[PDB]
Parts: sequence; C-alpha cells; structure tokens
Amino acid sequence: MADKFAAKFVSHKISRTRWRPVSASSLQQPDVFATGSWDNEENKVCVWATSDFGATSLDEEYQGDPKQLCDIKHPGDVMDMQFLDKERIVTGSSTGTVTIFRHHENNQTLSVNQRWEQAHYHVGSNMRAPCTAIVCSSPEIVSVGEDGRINCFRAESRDVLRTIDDADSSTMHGVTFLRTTEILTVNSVGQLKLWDLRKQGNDPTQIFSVTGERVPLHCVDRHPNQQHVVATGGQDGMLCIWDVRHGKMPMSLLNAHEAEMWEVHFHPSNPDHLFTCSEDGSLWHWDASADSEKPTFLLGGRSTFNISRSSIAPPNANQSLACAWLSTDPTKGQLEITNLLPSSTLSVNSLDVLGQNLVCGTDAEAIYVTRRLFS
Amino acid sequence: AELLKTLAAFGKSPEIAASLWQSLEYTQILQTVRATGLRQGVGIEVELNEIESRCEEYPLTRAFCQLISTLVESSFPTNLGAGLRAPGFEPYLQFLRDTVFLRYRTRAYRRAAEKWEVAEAVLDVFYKLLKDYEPQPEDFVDQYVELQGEERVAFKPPGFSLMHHLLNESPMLELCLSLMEEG
Amino acid sequence: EYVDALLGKGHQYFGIQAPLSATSQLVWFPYSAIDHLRLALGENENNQHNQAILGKLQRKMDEYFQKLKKATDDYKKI
Amino acid sequence: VGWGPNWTLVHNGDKLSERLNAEEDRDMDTIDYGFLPKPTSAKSLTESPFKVHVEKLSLEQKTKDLQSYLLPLEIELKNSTVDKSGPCPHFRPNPGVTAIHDYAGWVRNFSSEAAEVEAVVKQWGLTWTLCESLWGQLKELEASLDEPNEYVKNLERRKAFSHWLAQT
Amino acid sequence: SHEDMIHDAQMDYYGIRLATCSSDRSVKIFDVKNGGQILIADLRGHDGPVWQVAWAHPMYGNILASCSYDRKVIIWKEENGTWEKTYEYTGHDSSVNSVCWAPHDFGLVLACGSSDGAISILTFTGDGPWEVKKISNAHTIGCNAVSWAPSVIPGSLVDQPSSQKPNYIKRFVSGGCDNLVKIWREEDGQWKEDQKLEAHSDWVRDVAWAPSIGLPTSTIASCSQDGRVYIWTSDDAATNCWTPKLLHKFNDVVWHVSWSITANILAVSGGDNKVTLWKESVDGQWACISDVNK
Repeated sequence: MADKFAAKFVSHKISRTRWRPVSASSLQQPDVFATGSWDNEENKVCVWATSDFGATSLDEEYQGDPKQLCDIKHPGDVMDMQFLDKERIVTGSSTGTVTIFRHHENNQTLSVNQRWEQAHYHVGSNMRAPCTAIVCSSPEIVSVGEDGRINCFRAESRDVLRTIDDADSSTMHGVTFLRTTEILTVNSVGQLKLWDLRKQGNDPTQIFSVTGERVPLHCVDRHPNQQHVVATGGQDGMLCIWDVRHGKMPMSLLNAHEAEMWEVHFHPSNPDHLFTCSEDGSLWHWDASADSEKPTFLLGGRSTFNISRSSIAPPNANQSLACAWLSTDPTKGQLEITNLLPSSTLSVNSLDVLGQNLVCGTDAEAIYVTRRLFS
Repeated sequence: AELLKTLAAFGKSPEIAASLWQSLEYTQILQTVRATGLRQGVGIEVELNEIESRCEEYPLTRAFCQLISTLVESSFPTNLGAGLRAPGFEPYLQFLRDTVFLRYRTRAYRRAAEKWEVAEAVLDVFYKLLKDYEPQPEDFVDQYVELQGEERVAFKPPGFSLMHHLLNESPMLELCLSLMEEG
Repeated sequence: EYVDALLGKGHQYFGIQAPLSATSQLVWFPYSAIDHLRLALGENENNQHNQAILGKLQRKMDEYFQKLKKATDDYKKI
Repeated sequence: VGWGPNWTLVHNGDKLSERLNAEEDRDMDTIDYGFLPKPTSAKSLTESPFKVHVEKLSLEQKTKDLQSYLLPLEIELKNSTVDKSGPCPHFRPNPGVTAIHDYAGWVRNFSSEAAEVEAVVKQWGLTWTLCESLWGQLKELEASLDEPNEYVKNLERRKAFSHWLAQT
Repeated sequence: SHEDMIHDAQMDYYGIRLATCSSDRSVKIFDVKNGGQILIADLRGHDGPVWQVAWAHPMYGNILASCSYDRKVIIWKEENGTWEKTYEYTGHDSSVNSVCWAPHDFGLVLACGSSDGAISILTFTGDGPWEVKKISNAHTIGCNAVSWAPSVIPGSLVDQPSSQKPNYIKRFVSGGCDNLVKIWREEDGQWKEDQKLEAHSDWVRDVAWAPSIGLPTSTIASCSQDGRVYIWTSDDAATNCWTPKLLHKFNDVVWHVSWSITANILAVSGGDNKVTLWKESVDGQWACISDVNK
C-alpha cells in the first residue's frame, strides 16, 4: 500500500463515477471522468479532470484536487452509468426517465440528447418501481430492476424498443458480464438468471439450503483472473465466488461479519485484492476473500491501527500442496483485513478501486486518494 | 432548527398541532412517496446531507425528530393531506428506518456530546411513539383494498410493521448492544 | 340518483323544479362530472364492478340520448 | 383570452406567451420540478391545470425603437400647424417637400454618426434620398443659376439617380 | 383559477383589478400588482354557473351587472371599495344568454338577451329605478346573441368639426336560431326593422357588432353551425348595406367572436381548439398573423 497522512478538505460528495471506454487495458484509466454525484450542490452529473492513470501516474503526487469541466443537471437520482460505445453516456433516473447523451469525448462538454420515458406501469393506481441495473452489450442496452420488466434498446433510440414481461416477474438487483454476449443477473430474492443476447433463456431455479443461504444479494462483479469467474455480495453476509461459464457453480463462500455488502470492487494486475464498500461499519479492505490466505495483513481492521506502506506477499518456495482460490464453508470471519480509516468517524458512500488508484467519495465533505495499494 | 422548535412549541396545543400537521402534509417538507414522487429529492434530506455535513453539526435532525414526536403525541395522523391524499406513515417509517439508526453516530462530528444527544433524542422519540401506539385485534385481518377495483398492496399499519421488524431479525439489538458497550 | 330523478320526476325531493320548456337540446347537464367519471372508470378498470358500472352508464347514456333525440324531433316538428 | 390596449393580449385561459430558454432538461443546467408527490395512495382520478398566472404577450421586444419612433415625429412637430377646430384641437401637416428633405438629412446624419440601426431603416433612408432627388429640389439648382430648361432638369435628375445608385 | 370552468374573465378600465366568474356559484376578484396576484373579493349570490359580466364606465359609475343561470341577473353597487347587492331581476322560463352595456355617449342601458322568444331591455339612469321593457313576438326560437350600435348615427361618414351631435336613438342587432340576421332601430320607444338578408343556409349561432372607438364604421361578424363567417361591413354614409364576405371556410361551431377595446381586432373562439387573430391589415380583407391556444 501507500497510504500517507495528508488529506485535503474538498466538500464534494460522490455517488458513482464512470470513465472513458478503455480498450485492451483494465488497469489504465483516463484522467477525465463523469461523476454522478449524490449532492455536490444538487442531484446532477458533472465532469472532473485530475491525473488518474494506471500504475500511479507521474504528475500530481498525493492528494490531487480535481477540476470541474462541465456540469449538467440530471433529473432524478443516479444509480447506474455505463458507456455503450465510445461517445455515449446513459444514466438511469429514479423518476423513470433514463437519459442518454452523445457528449463529445474531446470537447469536454455534455450534449443533451434523448430520454427513455415510461418506466412505471400499473393498472388502477401508480407504483414507482423503475429499473435499477443497466448493462451495455454494444450496441445494446438492457435495463432491469425490482419489477420484472426488461427494457432492451439499441443504438440511437428515443422511445421503448423491447419490453420483456414474462410470467416469472422477479425482482432483479445486479447485473454482470460473462464474455461478449452473455449477461447474468442477481435478483432481490436470492436467485440468479443468466441469459445471452442471442436468445433469452431465464432459469432462476438454483436454491441452496445447505452450505450457503439464498438471502437476497446486492452487488456483483467479475474476477480479474478468468472473466467467467464472478463474485456476488449481498445481505447474506457471504461474498460468494462462482466459476460460472454457462451454469451456476460456486467455489468459495467467505462468511463476512459486521458488513452489508453494498458495492464490490476488484483490483487488476494482482487479482487477489477485493474491496467491499457498505453502510454497516467503517473502512476495511479484504485480502483473503477469493484467494487462500496472505500473511502479514492483520493488526488492524475496523477502525484500530493501520497497515500501509507495505503489501507483503506469501512466500513462494518448494511447496507440496495446492494453494489457490479456495474458501468455501460459510463459517469463517474477516481474514486479512486492511484498515483504510484514519481512526476518525466518517460516513463514506462511494469507493472506486479501478486499478492501483483508489478514489473515495464520502459524505463527510472530504476526499481520499491512494496511488498504490500493492507493492 | 430555531423555526422548527418554535413551530413545535406552537403545536404544543392540540388544535395548533392539527393545523401544523395539515400544513406539513400539504407543503411536503420530506418527499413522502406512497404512489408517486421523487425519492430523496431536494429538501430536508439534501439540507442535512449538505450544510449539516459541511458544518459537522446536526441539530436539524433532532429538531425534526422532536417536532414530529410532539405532533404525533398531540394529534394522531387520522387523515394525511388535505383532500387529495390518504393516511399512511409508510414513507416516514421508511425514512426513519433507512437514515435514522444507520448514520447517526459514526459520522463527521467535532464534539462527543453530539452523538450522545442524537442517540438520546432518537431513543426518546421511538419510545414515545411505541408507547403511544397500541396494536388492535382488528389489524390481523387481510387489509386488502377492494373498492371499485382499487387493488393495492397490503397496507400494513406502521406500528405493526415496526413491531414485526423488532420481533424478527433487526439491527436494533446490535445498536442497543453497541450503546451499552459505549456506556 | 340525480339523473334518474331528473329523467323521471323525483327532482322535487332534490329541490329542482320542472325542467325548462323549449329546451330539448340542452337544459343543465354538467358534462365535467361525467367526464371525470369516465376518466376514473378508464383509470381504475379492474374488477367486475368497473365493468358493471360501465355497462350501466352506457345503458343510461343510450336511453338519455334516445329521449333527447325524441324530444328534439317533437320540438322541431312544431 | 382577455383584451387590453388594442394590441395587448393579457392572460385568461390557454395561450402562447413569451418564450424563455429555461425549460427542464436543457443545456447548461436550467432544470425545474413539478408537483409530483402531491397525490399519494387514494386520490381523484382526474388531471386538470392548477392555479393561474398573469403574464403578458408582446411582439416588439426592442428597446432602441424609441428614437426611431420619436425623431420623425420630432421633425413633424416643426411642420405641424394648429387648426383649433371645435372643442379638441386639430392638426394638419403642411404640404411641402422641405419635410422630406429634413427627414432624409437627419436620417443620413444619424447613419453617418452611428449606423447601428436596421437594414429596413437604411432602405427607408435611401428611399427618402431618392424621393428628395426626384420630387424634391436638387442641389444643382442652388449650385447653378439661370437655367430654366426641361432637358437640363432631366439631365440633372438623371445624374442624381446615378449618384444615388453609386452610393447604394 | 384553472381548476374551475372559467368562461371569460373581465378587467378593470385601469388594468389592476381582475374578475373571474368561476363555476363555484360565486365570482372572484383579484388585484394584480407587480407579479403575483391576491384574491380580495368573493361575491356570493349567483345561482348556478355565471356566464359573463360586462363593465360600465368610469365617468358614469362602476357597475358590474352579473348574469348567471336559474334565469336571474344581479346588479351590484360599489362603495368604499366594497361591492354589495342592489338589484335582482328574475322571472324567465328559458335560460338567459349574456348581457352587454352601452358605450360612452350611447348611455348606460343593459340589454338582457333572454331566449324566451322576446327581448328584455333594462334601462338605468344612474341612481334611481330600472325601466324594464319587453318586446314580445320575435320568432320561433329564442335569441342567442345581442349587440349594440356606436354612439353616433349608423354608417361611417366623415362629419364636420363642431357640427356632429350624438343622438340618444337606439340601434341594436339580435342573432338567434333562425337562419337569418336582422337589425332593429328605435326612437326611444319605437322598435322597427331596418334591412333583411337571406344568405345564411344554416342556423346562425352568434353575431357581434364592432362599435369602433375612433370611426363610425359599422361591421357585424356572424358565425353559424357550419362555419360561414360573414363580415357584414357597412362603409357608406348614413344608409344601410351589408356585404356577405366569407372570412374563412371553418368546420366548427364558433360561439365567441369578441372585439378589442377599439373594435378593430377580432378574437375568435369556438370548436377549433385554437384562437387565430385574423386582424385587419392596412388594405382590407383579412390576415392571420398570430395563433395561440383556446
């Protein structure tokens, strides 16, 4: 790691942040990013330029203050922003009007374009149950939520295109990729549904009662090593790792305690680095969730002490047993946790760990940036 | 906060409390969502997330809590809104279950007494609410609306929902354990 | 009940006297009320009660239109 | 809609008043919010506009026309003559080309001072100069003397029209 | 406000007071200042919906004779900024249409357009009784709209200065469901016809005379069921002549053809869901330069 003691005072909350569609690279990140904030000055989406790059950029050392480029107000609340092609910004709204901009990638200016409306449908009265998760297949956009509706659109579209409403109206929560056309969805009931853009094939019949419960999950992402390997974290208290290629198959179940599993994130280069931002607890970074066990990482956690300036790796010598990703049986706890809190009561709401550059947007009117987390 | 406590002391009387409750339901300080409306919109939530977080002091939360507590104590919400709404404490209950008892002690604070005062006020308001509420035997029937095709969801009472939540798995036990450990 | 009493003769209890003569086209019929009723029916159409109310309203409207056409023809024949 | 001083449409029902670049979901911020959470749970299934507003609808939208409206009348006030007929007074303009000459001269002077008016105003000024060269007295008549020839007058007005075309 | 069924509001001669005859069995009066408006007066005493209230004159006195349903008209009076009832006239079988006032030198006579197959005229001096006269035997069906003539003699004629005296003779027009359009003239107690025309092939819906405040030009705009908008303009001297000029081949039933304060601009409102200000240019005929919502 490389956590210092300097911390700037920037009163700017952050809810989510999207970047430019980087190709042939996952660790490197651009310097300009579209931040959909919860409430900087109000509910809107802004554009911020800094110096975020892969493997720690040269210019701008610790504590880098971003600069605002263009601000465009967004009606509703931002919950999902994904880049379709190259110059497309799709943002979901809580009011039911998913906005789409064809902003200029070089002019640093957002252009108001189109809006997909009509997301709440009910006969008799009106219930606000829009779509929460938004995925992009290029050039296809699929929106789902806790309503059972599946909204499918293609490139350059202003109205609705496909409104799938099957008899199995579940309550979808999170979405994840599999390759180039297969997408898995974790619902808010404890089931998984994997489909392929060629033909919709729903199958939410994977109930687990022994060795792993099926409490409604929340977030889901993919492992840096092997794109098919996924990891899902929710209210079950178990960061369930799966080796799904076309069928639901688990592998590791780490019984997490004193957490909520709201937003999971992985670190590239070294895939044995996973973070989980939640609302039940302070700041802590896991180091033995998907992988086996990495020594020299305790003596911290929650809000006591701190372990930084060193990322000790397990010793590699002449072994006789296999040691890899294996952590089943939901009976463990918090193995190898790295404390990221500077022993101060703070309330964070967003933490993006895209590479070695961590960016933490908190509600305490402050900013946190770490240039290196593995050395 | 000064205007909030002034309005509470005004509504200390029953008639003034009813008038203030009607005015509050008609003006909508908190984005009460039962059928439509922007959730977490501009208002008290945005204020307490912006200026309260900037000043590291949260008196507005305690003021709103004591105001709604006094209003409920002096006049029960028998009819929400003027004549274009319906009685329902569901949005306020959801707000108190999401914001309160989750982010009220481990936030940006510069004084140790702020968390203690916030916890004391929240616990007193909750105790007063649960003491004023009384579960009736008529709350066990299927409360399904069936008036000219008004097929709605099971509009459970807020007190009954809170009792069911406290009976099942709830973080209130962990919060009480943490408060006892801090004490 | 009001429109039934008006079509019959029971408006004496409601307070309205005899209808105005030489007014076979339109006397006093608040169309905004029936518009709001039709909107509410179209918005809350669900159970069989809505279908029954719609059928009763259609029958009443057909009868009222027939009576109004007969009255207009009788007034124009003179 | 209502009515007012002739061409002045006030508000009464539904109309298209003055437009302003401030609608919701536009470029460079500019957003708004309506009464969304007002009807909750039970309500009246009927939508209708609420409240009213007293606005104005005009068509000029110009604050520099005061001079263009006052200066011609300011020059007309010199040529005007009071008639004093009946109770209220009466006014009648004097028939003479000196008024048009003064109009053209003042227009050309204002143009040479600050040509910031409109193309239509410049066209009206050039038409005034053409009318002065045609019907009105020519500068050649004062430049020369003792020349009562219709052919000379025709040549003078022809060369004046040529000079006007060259100036245009 | 917009939540009610407002027919046509009215404004004070100065332009600071507004009055709406809402469908709430009452008449509201606001005082518009700066930007926002404030409701001050709420006159209650109109049975049923209120049609429209016409203004009087500042030099003669503020009088707002309201006309509502249930066959009744209410004349009020203002003192110390407060309005109060002072006269009520009822006693009709068919529903009364609308009412109108007289211009400046024409006087202050209220025309009660009743569809009882007759005409009811209410003359008021200033602070005394009200002379109610009834001209019976009109035609088959009751009247629909009524309008008056300018203060001077009918016919646009250039008069000499200090040589024209506006007489007190009455001239009016009444249009109803009779496929025709007439014009009555009286010498303070002798109503008689003036001219007859047979050009309308459908039921005449409404008519409106335009007493121009600046010229004695007599022009009557009529509207029927099909949409035959004929502009009967009389621009001669002292006689009577109407030319049927079809303005626009409409396909609706126009019920209102209001005129501006100078009776030069015409505002049409009917079954077209729009309002097109077909103003009169500086060369006669018509020209549509503005179109707004209904």
